[PDB]
This record gives sequence, C-alpha cells and structure tokens, in this order.
Amino acid sequence: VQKLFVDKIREYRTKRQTSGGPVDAGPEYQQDLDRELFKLKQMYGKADMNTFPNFTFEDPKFEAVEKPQS
Amino acid sequence: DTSTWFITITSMIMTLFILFQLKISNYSYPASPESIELKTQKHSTPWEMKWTKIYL
Repeated sequence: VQKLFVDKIREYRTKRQTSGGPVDAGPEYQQDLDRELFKLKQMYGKADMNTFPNFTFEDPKFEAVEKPQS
Repeated sequence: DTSTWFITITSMIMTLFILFQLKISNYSYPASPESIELKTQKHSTPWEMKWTKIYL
C-alpha cells in the first residue's frame, strides 16, 4: 500500500504547482467567499487596514447653585 | 331739720373728690400681671426665629 501511498504524494505536488490559483473553483468559489466575508464584515465593523483611531471626550460641566444659609 | 338755705356743704364735697381720686388711683389689678407674661414669650420665640433665620 506504499506504492499506492506515493501515488497520492505525487498528486499533492502537482496541486502545489499553481499559477492561476483555483482551477476547479471558477466564479463559484470567487463569488461566494467575497460575498461571505462582506456579509460578515458588515456584522464585524467598518475599520480600515492601517488607520489608527484617536479621539477625545467631553466631561460634564460641574456647575453650582446657591443656597442662603447664615 | 327742714334745714334751709344751702350755701354750706356742697362746696365742701368737691374738695373731697380730689382726695378719693388720689387714693383709689394707686391700686393694682391682678389681671395686668398675667399680660406681661405673654409678650415675653413671643419676643424670645421671634428672637429664636431670628436665630433660626441666622441658621437658615
């Protein structure tokens, strides 16, 4: 069964030799995972690839009142 | 008796009503003493209200 085994190892290395990527997928796997990630990134969040976030916040204005005693 | 002539006593009666209005004028009424205890209570209560306003 080792002679059957190396026959499998041959066909993995011809699958390693790629130049156009998915040969058997075609437009079916290309339209799927592009629409699948964009449906998941819409649930994930709108964040850029290199834009680091920076912002500031405003604290509450500590006001005062009057009370006449003594 | 049925006496006469009247020039007497009546001029000696109004001198007497300078005496009786001198003695009886210096009397004391028990009631006036119960009135001075009332105004002493309301004055210090308003003074405590002046001290309460000195707090508030």
